[PDB]
Amino acid sequence: DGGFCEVCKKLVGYLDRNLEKNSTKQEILAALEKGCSFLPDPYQKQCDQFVAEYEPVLIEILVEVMDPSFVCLKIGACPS
Repeated sequence: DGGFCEVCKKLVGYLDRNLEKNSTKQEILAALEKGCSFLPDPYQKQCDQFVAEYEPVLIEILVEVMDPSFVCLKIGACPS
């Protein structure tokens, strides 16, 4: 449905600024589970839900690429 597209891009924007291309999966996981708390409050629970649903594929893609639009597209969050 694309219901998570906008929050996915916001969340990956956070990750981009708090991770390097170098980061381990453990570091990426730690950032993912911190990130929702830094988004504007209206997005918090939606972001938590997004992360829980997509966490495995997010970790696998984020070691390859960190572009918000591209990440969110490839994982299916932005049907586009």
